[PDB]
Amino acid sequence: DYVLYKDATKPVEDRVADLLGRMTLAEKIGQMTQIERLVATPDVLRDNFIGSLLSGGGSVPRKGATAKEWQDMVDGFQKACMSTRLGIPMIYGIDAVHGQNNVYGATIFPHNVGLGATRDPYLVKRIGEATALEVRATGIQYAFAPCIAVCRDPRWGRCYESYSEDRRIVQSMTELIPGLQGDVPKDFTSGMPFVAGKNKVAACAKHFVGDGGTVDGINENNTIINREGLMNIHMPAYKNAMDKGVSTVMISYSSWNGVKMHANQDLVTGYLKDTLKFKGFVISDWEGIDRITTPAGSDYSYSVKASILAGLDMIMVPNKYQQFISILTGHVNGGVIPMSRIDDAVTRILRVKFTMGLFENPYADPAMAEQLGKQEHRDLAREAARKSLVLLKNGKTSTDAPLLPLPKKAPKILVAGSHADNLGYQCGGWTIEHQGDTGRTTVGTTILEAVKAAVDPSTVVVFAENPDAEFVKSGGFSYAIVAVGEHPYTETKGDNLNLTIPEPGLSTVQAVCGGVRCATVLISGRPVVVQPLLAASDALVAAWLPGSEGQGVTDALFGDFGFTGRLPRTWFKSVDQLPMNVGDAHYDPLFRLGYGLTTNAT
Ligand SMILES: OC[C@H]1O[C@@H](S[C@H]2[C@H](O)[C@@H](O)[C@H](O)O[C@@H]2CO)[C@H](O)[C@@H](O)[C@@H]1O
Ligand SMILES: *[C@@H]1O[C@H](CO)[C@@H](O)[C@H](O)[C@H]1NC(C)=O
Ligand SMILES: *[C@@H]1O[C@H](CO)[C@@H](O)[C@H](O)[C@H]1NC(C)=O
Repeated sequence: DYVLYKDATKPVEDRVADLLGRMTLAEKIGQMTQIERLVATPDVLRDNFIGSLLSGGGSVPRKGATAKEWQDMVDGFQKACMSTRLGIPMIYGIDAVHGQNNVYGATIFPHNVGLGATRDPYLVKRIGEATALEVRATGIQYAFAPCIAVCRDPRWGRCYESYSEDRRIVQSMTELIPGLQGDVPKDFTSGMPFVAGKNKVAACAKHFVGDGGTVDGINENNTIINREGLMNIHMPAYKNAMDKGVSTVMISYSSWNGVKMHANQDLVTGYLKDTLKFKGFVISDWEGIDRITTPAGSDYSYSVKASILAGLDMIMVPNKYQQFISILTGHVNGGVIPMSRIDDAVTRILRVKFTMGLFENPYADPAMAEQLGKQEHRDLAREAARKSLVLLKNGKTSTDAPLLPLPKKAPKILVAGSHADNLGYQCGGWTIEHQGDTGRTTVGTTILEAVKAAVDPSTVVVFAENPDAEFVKSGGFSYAIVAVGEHPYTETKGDNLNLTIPEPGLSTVQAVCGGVRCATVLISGRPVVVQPLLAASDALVAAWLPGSEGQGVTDALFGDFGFTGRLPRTWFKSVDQLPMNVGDAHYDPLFRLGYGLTTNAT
């Protein structure tokens, strides 16, 4: 009664081949199918031999669910998968892209653009490590990260998900990979997948390739660039990812010179698989195959053909699984897609699952639940937040006393602005909901809360969200901290051609700073029109989207640590200059890439 694929002491490739040779076509196509938890049930999983589940943004068992609730849900689905004839465990994926960010009480780290500002790849490794633990806390084994897009135009709604417009910084930050997955062995062959075991997660280098190079930063659009520029800007960090054993790669919705990435055999099979020697699995984006056609979904039969022939291995359906499986079965049955292509896809998927230990530990560890939101991880997020901050101005004239660092002891201070006491705004997109949200959406510390935690007990702190000029002038304030910026956004909703922050933002800054010396904290996912904010402000800090730990902001305001962040993108003078990147011929920045003022700790 011995079955070699079930023997944990056997080599991964032997186990993969042993299982593959036993599988029916239905079982094989099943492995290639990923479905939303929203459409999953025990019978669906079992009857269609489903390979994977995901949560999209905001796809949660309920609002406020505990780590245990998540474990029980994942285990519930796994039990059904394990009960099939062959007992192949599913892999469960989620967007844990700045912590385990769909989950209430999870540590929320700074978004990627802020992390680029740190120039600290080891910090990003440690964030990978902590994120893996908080993902495993919820029973999930797979994170759709890192986004290694090189955003070349801040008008893109996902520019905050890119570490930098400079591929060299993005390359350096692929250290997230061995954080999430564990360090690869001494001997390791570049392109093989790796996950250390049950305390780590499979990672996903996304979105292949040129997602950050689209025309006018239009999300999912066309990236017009010759092969030399594709390979010089958008590709390099994928080779770093191969070298670190990234387990999966997700394909972009975007096109390269008119060709849909989800139909690009030359790049997916010819380049990623056959040239970079990637041996993990390739996954679609969410209805990415549907969007090959215009309109999307208008020829699903072609979507399946073109994508699977291009070399994709697993399809993030995520809803219409019966139609996907029916169509792909018909294609194989009619010889339109050869069995060799199906077998390659399934070999890859199994290779990842076996390598990562999923056949040995298919179920959640309840002892891991307490990892969620752990104070050690929050302390790391607080460090990352502080290191991400870029000091742009610290005095209106070169002769003024520097405003920062501010004194913790003062009779009375003002904290103001739409973003001073709003946890959701300081986290941005991909936090609790897909688009992010407003207000107190999870566990954390706002800027107001952090100021109150920081200051001397004799310092009276007044909050006013949008005070008028008289209020400020009459208040007897020593100084003000005023926080304003962008609202949360994700993907296409963030595409923005004007890059001006919503009012009241500027008007509040002008009222506050007109009455008392002020430090302006600008929360944004990218550079935004800033000359008016600068003109009003004594000091101005680009804080990006710093996450749940607002104390990282006050650690630098009040001088516990000096400012060290440096712009990881160009700051433009006007959006009519765009695209404008470091190294261009017409480079006329307000602040060049690398710019950042410093302070010393007090
Ligand atoms: O979340 C999986 C995958 O999503 C796409 S965008 C995705 C949202 O989570 C989904 O819930 C919503 O209804 O559709 C959108 C796309 O329209 C994303 O590109 C990728 O990074 C992410 O891993
Ligand atoms: C780019 O966006 C335009 C709308 O501006 C749309 O008509 C076109 O289909 C898009 N192109 C691609 C390749 O996605
Ligand atoms: C700028 O564009 C955004 C997002 O596309 C829009 O919501 C906002 O109203 C615009 N701002 C201005 C000044 O037109």
